[PDB]
Amino acid sequence: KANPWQQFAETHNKGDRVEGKIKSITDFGIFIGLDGGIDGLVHLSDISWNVAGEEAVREYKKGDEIAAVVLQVDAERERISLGVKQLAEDPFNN
Repeated sequence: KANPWQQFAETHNKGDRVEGKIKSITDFGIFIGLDGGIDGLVHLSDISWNVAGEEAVREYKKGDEIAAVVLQVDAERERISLGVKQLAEDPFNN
């Protein structure tokens, strides 16, 4: 909302576990971060297969969406990488 640079220092973490925020939207830059923890971004979601996640995410809760760990994240490169995929598989997929 204001002073986005204050969060740029919060993404300096590495090796912790965060959760996807619902404050963001699909097909418009998916962002995944914590209230004061790290923050992520994904502009590649601007393509989508057929439907927009704007609705699928509208069903989630406050701060609910996904769950993973943040190991590498750049505010200038906008490159976010999680280890949730290396941690273990799952019975479902987002």
